[PDB]
Amino acid sequence: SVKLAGNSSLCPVSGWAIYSKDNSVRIGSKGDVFVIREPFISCSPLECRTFFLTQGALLNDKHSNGTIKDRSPYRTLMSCPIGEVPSPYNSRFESVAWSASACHDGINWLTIGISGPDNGAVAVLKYNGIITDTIKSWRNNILRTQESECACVNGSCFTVMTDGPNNGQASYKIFRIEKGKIVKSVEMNAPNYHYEECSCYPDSSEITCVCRDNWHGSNRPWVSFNQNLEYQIGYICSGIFGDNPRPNDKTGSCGPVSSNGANGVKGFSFKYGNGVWIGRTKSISSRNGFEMIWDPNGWTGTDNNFSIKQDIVGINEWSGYSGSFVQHPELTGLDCIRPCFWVELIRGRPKENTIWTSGSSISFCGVNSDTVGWSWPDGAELPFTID
Amino acid sequence: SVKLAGNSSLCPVSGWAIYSKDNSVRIGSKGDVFVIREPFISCSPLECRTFFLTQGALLNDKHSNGTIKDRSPYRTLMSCPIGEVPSPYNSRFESVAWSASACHDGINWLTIGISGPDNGAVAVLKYNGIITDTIKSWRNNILRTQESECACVNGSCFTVMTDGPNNGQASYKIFRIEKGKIVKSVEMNAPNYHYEECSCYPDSSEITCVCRDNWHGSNRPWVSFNQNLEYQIGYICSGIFGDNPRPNDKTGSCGPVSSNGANGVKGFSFKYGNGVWIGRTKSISSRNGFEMIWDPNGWTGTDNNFSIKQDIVGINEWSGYSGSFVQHPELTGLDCIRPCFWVELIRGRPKENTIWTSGSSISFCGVNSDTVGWSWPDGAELPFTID
Amino acid sequence: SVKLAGNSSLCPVSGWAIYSKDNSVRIGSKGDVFVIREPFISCSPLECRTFFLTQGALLNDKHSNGTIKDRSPYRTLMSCPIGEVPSPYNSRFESVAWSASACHDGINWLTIGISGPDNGAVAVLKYNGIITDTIKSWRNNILRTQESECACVNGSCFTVMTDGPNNGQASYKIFRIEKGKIVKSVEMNAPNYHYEECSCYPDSSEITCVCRDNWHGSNRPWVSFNQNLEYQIGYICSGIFGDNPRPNDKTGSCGPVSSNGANGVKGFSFKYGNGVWIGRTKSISSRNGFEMIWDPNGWTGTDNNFSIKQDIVGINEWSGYSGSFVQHPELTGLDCIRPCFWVELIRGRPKENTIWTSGSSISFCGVNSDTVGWSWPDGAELPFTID
Amino acid sequence: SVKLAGNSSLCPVSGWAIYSKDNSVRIGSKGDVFVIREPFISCSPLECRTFFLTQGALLNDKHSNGTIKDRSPYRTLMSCPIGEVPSPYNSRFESVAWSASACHDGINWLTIGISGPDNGAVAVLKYNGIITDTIKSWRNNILRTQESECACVNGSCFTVMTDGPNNGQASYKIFRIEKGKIVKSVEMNAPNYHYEECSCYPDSSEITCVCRDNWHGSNRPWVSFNQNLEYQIGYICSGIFGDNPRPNDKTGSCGPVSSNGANGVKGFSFKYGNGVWIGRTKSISSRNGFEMIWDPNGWTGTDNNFSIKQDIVGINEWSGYSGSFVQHPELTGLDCIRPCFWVELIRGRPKENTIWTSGSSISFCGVNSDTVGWSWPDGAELPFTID
Ligand SMILES: *[C@@H]1O[C@H](CO)[C@@H](O[C@@H]2O[C@H](CO)[C@@H](O[C@@H]3O[C@H](CO)[C@@H](O)[C@H](O[C@H]4O[C@H](CO)[C@@H](O)[C@H](O)[C@@H]4O)[C@@H]3O)[C@H](O)[C@H]2NC(C)=O)[C@H](O)[C@H]1NC(C)=O
Ligand SMILES: *[C@@H]1O[C@H](CO)[C@@H](O[C@@H]2O[C@H](CO)[C@@H](O[C@@H]3O[C@H](CO)[C@@H](O)[C@H](O[C@H]4O[C@H](CO)[C@@H](O)[C@H](O)[C@@H]4O)[C@@H]3O)[C@H](O)[C@H]2NC(C)=O)[C@H](O)[C@H]1NC(C)=O
Ligand SMILES: CCC(CC)O[C@@H]1C=C(C(=O)O)C[C@H](N)[C@H]1NC(C)=O
Ligand SMILES: CCC(CC)O[C@@H]1C=C(C(=O)O)C[C@H](N)[C@H]1NC(C)=O
Ligand SMILES: CCC(CC)O[C@@H]1C=C(C(=O)O)C[C@H](N)[C@H]1NC(C)=O
Ligand SMILES: CCC(CC)O[C@@H]1C=C(C(=O)O)C[C@H](N)[C@H]1NC(C)=O
Ligand SMILES: *[C@@H]1O[C@H](CO)[C@@H](O)[C@H](O)[C@H]1NC(C)=O
Ligand SMILES: *[C@@H]1O[C@H](CO)[C@@H](O)[C@H](O)[C@H]1NC(C)=O
Ligand SMILES: *[C@@H]1O[C@H](CO)[C@@H](O)[C@H](O)[C@H]1NC(C)=O
Ligand SMILES: *[C@@H]1O[C@H](CO)[C@@H](O)[C@H](O)[C@H]1NC(C)=O
Ligand SMILES: *[C@@H]1O[C@H](CO)[C@@H](O)[C@H](O)[C@H]1NC(C)=O
Ligand SMILES: *[C@@H]1O[C@H](CO)[C@@H](O)[C@H](O)[C@H]1NC(C)=O
Ligand SMILES: *[C@@H]1O[C@H](CO)[C@@H](O)[C@H](O)[C@H]1NC(C)=O
Ligand SMILES: *[C@@H]1O[C@H](CO)[C@@H](O)[C@H](O)[C@H]1NC(C)=O
Ligand SMILES: [Ca+2]
Ligand SMILES: [Ca+2]
Ligand SMILES: [Ca+2]
Ligand SMILES: [Ca+2]
Ligand SMILES: [Ca+2]
Ligand SMILES: [Ca+2]
Ligand SMILES: [Ca+2]
Ligand SMILES: [Ca+2]
Ligand SMILES: [Ca+2]
Repeated sequence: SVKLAGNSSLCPVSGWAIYSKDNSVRIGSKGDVFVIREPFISCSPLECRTFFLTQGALLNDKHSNGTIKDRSPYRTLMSCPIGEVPSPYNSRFESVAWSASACHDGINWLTIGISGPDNGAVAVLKYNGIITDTIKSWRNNILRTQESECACVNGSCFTVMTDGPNNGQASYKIFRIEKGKIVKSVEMNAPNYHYEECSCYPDSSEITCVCRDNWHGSNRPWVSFNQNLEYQIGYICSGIFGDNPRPNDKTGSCGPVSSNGANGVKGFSFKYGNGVWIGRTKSISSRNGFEMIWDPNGWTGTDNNFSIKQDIVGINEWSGYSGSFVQHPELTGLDCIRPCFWVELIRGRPKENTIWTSGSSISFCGVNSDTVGWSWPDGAELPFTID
Repeated sequence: SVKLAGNSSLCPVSGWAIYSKDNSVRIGSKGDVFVIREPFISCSPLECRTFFLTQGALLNDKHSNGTIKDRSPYRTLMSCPIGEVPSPYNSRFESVAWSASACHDGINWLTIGISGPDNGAVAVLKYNGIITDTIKSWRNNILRTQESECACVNGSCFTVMTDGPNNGQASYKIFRIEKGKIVKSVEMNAPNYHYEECSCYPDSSEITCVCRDNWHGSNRPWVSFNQNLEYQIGYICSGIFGDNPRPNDKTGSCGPVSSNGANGVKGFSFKYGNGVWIGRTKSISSRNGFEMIWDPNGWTGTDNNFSIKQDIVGINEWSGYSGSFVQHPELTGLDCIRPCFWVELIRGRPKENTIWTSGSSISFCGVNSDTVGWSWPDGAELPFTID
Repeated sequence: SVKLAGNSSLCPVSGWAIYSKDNSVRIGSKGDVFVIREPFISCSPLECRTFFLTQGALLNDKHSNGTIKDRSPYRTLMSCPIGEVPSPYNSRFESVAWSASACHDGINWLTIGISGPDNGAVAVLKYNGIITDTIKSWRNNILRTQESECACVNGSCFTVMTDGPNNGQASYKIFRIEKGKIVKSVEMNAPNYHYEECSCYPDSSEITCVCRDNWHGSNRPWVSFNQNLEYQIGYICSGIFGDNPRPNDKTGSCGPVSSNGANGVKGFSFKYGNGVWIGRTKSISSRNGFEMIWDPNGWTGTDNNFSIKQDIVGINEWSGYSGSFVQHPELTGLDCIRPCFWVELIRGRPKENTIWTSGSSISFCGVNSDTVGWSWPDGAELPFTID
Repeated sequence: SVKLAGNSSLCPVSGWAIYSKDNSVRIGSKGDVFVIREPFISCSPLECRTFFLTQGALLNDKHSNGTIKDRSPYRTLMSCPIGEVPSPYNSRFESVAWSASACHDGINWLTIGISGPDNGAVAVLKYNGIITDTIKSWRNNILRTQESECACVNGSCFTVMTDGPNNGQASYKIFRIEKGKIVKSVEMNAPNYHYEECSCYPDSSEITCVCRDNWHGSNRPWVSFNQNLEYQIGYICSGIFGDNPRPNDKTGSCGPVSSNGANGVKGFSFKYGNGVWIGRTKSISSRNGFEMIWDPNGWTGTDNNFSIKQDIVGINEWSGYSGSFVQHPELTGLDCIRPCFWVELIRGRPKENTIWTSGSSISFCGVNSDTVGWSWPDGAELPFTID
């Protein structure tokens, strides 16, 4: 039982091999499956788990009514084994939460679950299931976090939280956590940037996060930092815009791209020097489809050329959030940190005529062997009996 | 594998961080969730479990009919992991019981489950799931116990049991138990006192219990004792009255407060010198709302002044029983015993137009970091299909 | 990990403390609970399990139709933790079977499951879940076994099987089994005796079985034997008759009591020298009620006097099969083998107007501390939705 | 924790003892049971598991509609303990797949799950749940594999895959896999042969596979090979034809038997010198009944004589796929590899008037002790509520 080192580089990847699919919404038509959104995957040295925010209700029951609503006292962070449906009969209780993050340092699970009122929310940090720290809203305006895994390097785990407007300048802080206790934090000095829902991973002892600008950017902002929280900030420069909504691909910017910049979706990308692996929706205007694109100069260069595209979900099918996750060498036995990703397939409101909103999930792992594009969509037939 | 020492003091706490919420009644609208009441939490050195008294029936099924009834041969003590719904598919069987207690000494679980007729009930003690002792009613009038966790100190666990009227003078005994065997007991000499449903915890090698006077007290009675069962008794002196029902706050007493004193609700409080942390309903007349109040002189002083109030459940929402539980240093790695508490959110009869009565639960742990008041209510929409 | 010794004597017991209740039929009204009959309890050095014969169907589903029928290719022997309902979601698969036995030698589980046609049935023996032996019908007329636990002493386990008529002279064999392999067997020379459904236990290195005479006895036959299968046979002499049906209590016999002797119910008794602890129905004519009676001279003496009766299930409530089980000192830490028992509470056909037949269960352990009589019946309201 | 040697011979068997029956379809009428087909069994040194291809849907739910369809993005490989129903509450997620294989090398599980489009499908290999390799379609025409267990010998596991037409000459490759990585492969040079759905087992350090000719053979093709993938090929010569459909028994061939040769069913056989144990349907024209036949010269001789037949499923009852599985000496403690087999009992479309297709399963292990013929059919009553 040993701390993850986090000191090897990301593995080189040519393509993405399908890892899991839970079919949660299809199964929940009959079975006892939680209404969920904001799922994410995180791994220990022994296993991979799906974390998710329940709505304290099951699919196809009357208590799923009104689950478009983001924040309530009923929402809880729970987890289950990867690829299994999230049920009351197979899910571990983690925290009371309407925003969350989680990660394993090699020894125990850290979970961060935020609840409370919009004007004074509190993040509750747990290590091995025991409360180890709290942090309260510092701008009194919806303290919130990643909705994907935190990142760990040599016994320290790292996350980003936001507090303030979702449609204007807000406040962004980076945290270093050891055994569930906050040991350091810093406010990012990012005037004119907007960071929401960061997808962070370790690479060569440093953390890279690719986030959502909900204010005025259709490209994604990034922040990277070392273990002392010395950071750098920027936006992905590629004209292959990564947010949803966005414009058609054209010449990009290393600052926020204003065209179609308001609103957004949680997402991710993996940096390889000047290059980038971008996961994005297929539709420029809606949460539909998903694809992976390799742009060899897209981290720093503004053209809209790219070299590989792999289809994940077809343009006519519902998608949603996505996030990164990694598998450390302590799990895989490889000599590098393996990049992986998950996609939330959102069903229900606002786009479909149901009383509820819920998601299923798919995930993929990066490989250098042969792969293929396809579409692996949610597959449920809506509406349901309850609607 | 080592016995809990129980020799450190209670941790100092400024406020309460949310720890769990099971949403049992919401989920049970569709899922297979036991009808339960009298839930409580207790921890080992490895995990925290919810114990509860089933009615041998599931929510939204005809066998939930008439579950306002307290004692039957169908009620069982069972347990599940904290925060999970109590289902037949995730719950461990403990004992046949219509009143119960349980606690872990560091090595194994002790459960105490009382069943049989009102005029001759028998407590069955189990250690590691094996029957180790029994004790039979000594006044032939509903032998009954805590409905929350027993308290353990250096291999010995301690509980309190009552036998006799619920509306006049009864008989109260303290027990010391080792490996599931009663090794000592004493009858408390408490004329004019009434003790029901004690919430007991360890603090510096001694046990303190805060209980319910169902006869003629709207403040709570207490009993404290050492390992040889040498005890002291009194009532909480604060004019911040702890029971439900109760009068509006005014000058208190350190005997039983007769105004609104008949009837009651199980509750708890934590003593810190002359001060007290009081958990109570918000309503003076019904089991609605919940709040935590820090009164720095409330154990021994009679004024109705207090320094901190933290909201837990809104005044218009259903609450119910509450109890203490602790997390020992052997679980947390701290240097003190961490006080925590649970609240039962009772749904159905007598206050709502259903055929059934059941509860869900919430819990909190004491911290010295930032916290916030809110309302985390049950959230089910009654009546149900079966009603 | 060590073989059970089986060499200490049965513990002296004054009365019976309630150990489990599963409420299976009440829960199965909504939940996913197997239709079962012929349940029984057996323990390892670490835990106690409920074994049972499913009908390959769930309660309140159409496939429960016709489950009065004893033998089919759908019946399977499965097991779950004691006191939990038998569900597809918590039950371990053991064997394909319409008659069964099971026991733990201290190292692994032995299961014996008989299936096949009436004219050529085969017992499949499994040790640690792996097929270790078979034995085929030797009279071609419903090879059948205990429906309760086998008995183990120093690495050998022992059982009894019958083949031939249920209403006349049949053939009875005793088996010694080591690591799932039959190492010895003998045919009992018992002209004019009838043995069905033996309840066997260890006591001081020897096995005692108390069985059902379905031909012409309203008292119970017994067989006892050592590890070399040197046996003795008799009938319980007490005028406190043990079978169902039976006459009113009167002077008994050490041979089969012909009055009301045909038909029967599986049951048990525990021998203490000349004395006996008898479990029986309360009704002389029907499977209703249950009671424990201590008759200090009832093993060898024919009077109808007895000294203790303890009520278990009221005379107006449904009962059914019962059987012995033991808890070895390797489990309990005691210096003797603890006698325990279980009762099957049969619901449905033939006595009630349902399409199905199923049972729930209760169990008790022998103690020398205080106990009480009561009634702990099944408690389901019949008929069900499906009927 | 040690690799399976795989160097002992197959155990001699006189007959087949029933090992498991899951009753999945019966139970799924009410319970939450996956729609599945292509089940198979495989064992580790500690346990036996059922693997299966879900349709991402539950029985008696609308999403079971159209499950006659073989390949979709919703199908997943999952596994549960042998004999238990495949539910979302007891099943481990393995891979996204519409064709699969799995096997344990003594240390960890290998799973192979093929998904993607018909013209470019990709097999994802996982070792201990971690992606270790991929292989992509080489003829762009439904890359596909065994639907039963792979075979392991001294740390290397072996499988066969087909790519190309199901009704004419296709391409067949053998693979050697170590810790989930392909280390060797070879294309079989088998003009005029057709290999689908191979049932492979180890015997004396070499692998033998018995497969389905879907093009023009009513007898079964075989391939056998050593660890360096040096192979031999032929067809089972017995006039006791093994496929379904097939002609009535008559003089056979050791090439493909053209009469009734098109189409087929997955099956198996076990070679013992010149002899063979053949599992087959009872019907020559449809997937009904099942029987085991010992033909002492049937591997290499063409007559239609045989020595032993054991009934498994009656001629009027539904059967389906069948496959081999083995129990190694490391699991059993025997000195030889124990042959066992499973049968899929297919319910629904095309033969029955439902919207869905699913199966249940039975399994048997080879013994030299007494056995018996019977019928252990599926037993569900179709149609269901949803139909
Ligand atoms: C939960 O429990 C409640 C309480 O038992 C139950 O509600 C009751 O349902 C029964 C059956 O519908 C009702 O009983 C009837 O009452 C009427 C008068 O109101 C009588 O006329 C009926 O008696 C006639 O019918 C019987 C059978 O045919 C005859 O035996 C009898 O002699 C009469 O001819 C019968 O007593 C009862 O009124 C209600 N009570 C209330 C308060 O609603 C409820 O249905 C249960 N729910 C579930 C889901 O279990
Ligand atoms: C399982 O799948 C089957 C196959 O899809 C499904 O059975 C089908 O149900 C649908 C809906 O009831 C039927 O479709 C209708 O067919 C009639 C003629 O028979 C048409 O007139 C209907 O079209 C009208 O209505 C539509 C909606 O209002 C309009 O969009 C349309 O333009 C028309 O006005 C409609 O197409 C279909 O006939 C059956 N098919 C069969 C073979 O039974 C079944 O219900 C599914 N079951 C479950 C549980 O999912
Ligand atoms: C409050 C800002 C935040 C990020 C833009 O909105 C999120 C957007 C969401 C969305 O765009 O789907 C759903 C999230 N559950 C919500 N987060 C919270 C904490 O309410
Ligand atoms: C019998 C006295 C006792 C304490 C006042 O009543 C309790 C009150 C209850 C209550 O006030 O809600 C419910 C408890 N289940 C009941 N206890 C038992 C054993 O019946
Ligand atoms: C076949 C004789 C046997 C013992 C008398 O009948 C049993 C009686 C039964 C009974 O009296 O309830 C139910 C048992 N399931 C049945 N056993 C079998 C194997 O069918
Ligand atoms: C595609 C050829 C293949 C072997 C003949 O067809 C199989 C026949 C089937 C069958 O005959 O029942 C069902 C299998 N699920 C299918 N395999 C796939 C991958 O689709
Ligand atoms: C990474 O950390 C490991 C584990 O402590 C260390 O042994 C090794 O030198 C480092 N790897 C590099 C520099 O690639
Ligand atoms: C959904 O909730 C709203 C608000 O309480 C209510 O008015 C409506 O009837 C509900 N609908 C259903 C179908 O449950
Ligand atoms: C990792 O942290 C430990 C603290 O246990 C520290 O002593 C060590 O130097 C760190 N290692 C690296 C490679 O930074
Ligand atoms: C508490 O008990 C521990 C464990 O035995 C002991 O080592 C320690 O001295 C005790 N401390 C006090 C202050 O009693
Ligand atoms: C019982 O067997 C034990 C275990 O081997 C042995 O040590 C002991 O002598 C025996 N007990 C008796 C005779 O009571
Ligand atoms: C019970 O089974 C019989 C025999 O198949 C059948 O005729 C009857 O309709 C069934 N009844 C129900 C209610 O399922
Ligand atoms: C128990 O059986 C063993 C076989 O391992 C034998 O050698 C030993 O003598 C037996 N002990 C008793 C007490 O009979
Ligand atoms: C089989 O392999 C085992 C395990 O390595 C070895 O000890 C044994 O000699 C082998 N036997 C034969 C006959 O190859
Ligand atoms: Ca944006
Ligand atoms: Ca570019
Ligand atoms: Ca009171
Ligand atoms: Ca005060
Ligand atoms: Ca259900
Ligand atoms: Ca009889
Ligand atoms: Ca007598
Ligand atoms: Ca063919
Ligand atoms: Ca032949």
